[PDB]
Amino acid sequence: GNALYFKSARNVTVNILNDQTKVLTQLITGPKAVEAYGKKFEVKTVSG
Amino acid sequence: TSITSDIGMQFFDPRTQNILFSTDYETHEFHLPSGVKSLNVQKASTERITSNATSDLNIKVDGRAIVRGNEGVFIMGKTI
Amino acid sequence: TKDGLRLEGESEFLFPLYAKEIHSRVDSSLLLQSTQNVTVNARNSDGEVTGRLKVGPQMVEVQSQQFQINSRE
Ligand SMILES: *[C@@H]1O[C@H](CO)[C@@H](O[C@@H]2O[C@H](CO)[C@@H](O[C@@H]3O[C@H](CO)[C@@H](O)[C@H](O)[C@@H]3O)[C@H](O)[C@H]2NC(C)=O)[C@H](O)[C@H]1NC(C)=O
Ligand SMILES: *[C@@H]1O[C@H](CO)[C@@H](O[C@@H]2O[C@H](CO)[C@@H](O[C@@H]3O[C@H](CO)[C@@H](O)[C@H](O)[C@@H]3O)[C@H](O)[C@H]2NC(C)=O)[C@H](O)[C@H]1NC(C)=O
Ligand SMILES: *[C@@H]1O[C@H](CO)[C@@H](O[C@@H]2O[C@H](CO)[C@@H](O[C@@H]3O[C@H](CO)[C@@H](O)[C@H](O)[C@@H]3O)[C@H](O)[C@H]2NC(C)=O)[C@H](O)[C@H]1NC(C)=O
Repeated sequence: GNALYFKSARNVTVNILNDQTKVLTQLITGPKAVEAYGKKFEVKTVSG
Repeated sequence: TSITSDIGMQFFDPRTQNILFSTDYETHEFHLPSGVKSLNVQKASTERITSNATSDLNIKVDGRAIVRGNEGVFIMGKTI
Repeated sequence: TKDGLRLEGESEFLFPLYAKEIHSRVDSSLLLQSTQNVTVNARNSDGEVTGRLKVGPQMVEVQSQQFQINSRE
């Protein structure tokens, strides 16, 4: 019955850190560009 | 950075309201992107294959080459 | 606790939340779900939401002026 949100006045820099706190994949939703850094990308369907 | 759904990925610039990229292929037709080095398509309908004015075409294949001329073949060249 | 405070219960915030860094536990994977949709938003200096990463009921939408993909380098 409600929509969970995430907001900010700036970038939302979703990232992942290894045990050494080093970035491996990143997803930065900024004001102008939505970057998806990483080692890959995929889009699958339900059946695979 | 995996994604998953029944329909798929989407993106449209809100300053045009035009779907700049989608993955429901039946609806929006795919177009060739710019800056492509090679493309490996499993079936091609090519009217003509030609090189540029510098180097040689090389129809090279590890598999077998089966060229079939339904109305006939014509080989024109200097040293054949 | 001494260095922090551990909570094992459903901390329903009946009013908004604010923070700077939202983490997940080391031994458990963060999950975030709903029934209608989940929205990530980002705003300009005038508060105008300009880049949206929306996971709608059926299929994802990204709304922005650009959509890059790079490697780690
Ligand atoms: C994603 O989830 C949210 C929350 O369920 C959806 O927002 C909801 O949208 C409907 C359709 O507009 C709202 O109903 C009506 O909204 C107008 C304001 O535009 C209001 O004046 C009416 O009285 C009526 O409530 C609904 O309120 C709104 N919910 C919330 C919490 O704001 C949204 O539509 C969902 N996305 C999609 C693509 O469906
Ligand atoms: C929030 O997100 C935006 C969009 O991704 C970031 O803007 C971009 O940030 C990068 C890195 O700061 C900029 O690259 C820079 O390019 C200049 C040359 O133009 C170079 O000299 C720098 O060393 C750097 O590589 C990029 O230009 C910039 N693009 C735009 C459109 O703003 C922004 O940095 C992010 N901010 C934060 C705090 O994460
Ligand atoms: C006409 O076709 C020939 C044959 O492909 C082209 O020559 C080749 O052009 C490519 C791309 O321009 C060259 O690749 C790059 O070359 C640079 C230096 O030349 C090298 O440092 C890079 O690592 C990369 O290999 C390629 O070397 C070049 N080969 C030869 C023998 O010239 C030519 O550019 C085409 N001309 C036009 C107008 O289309």
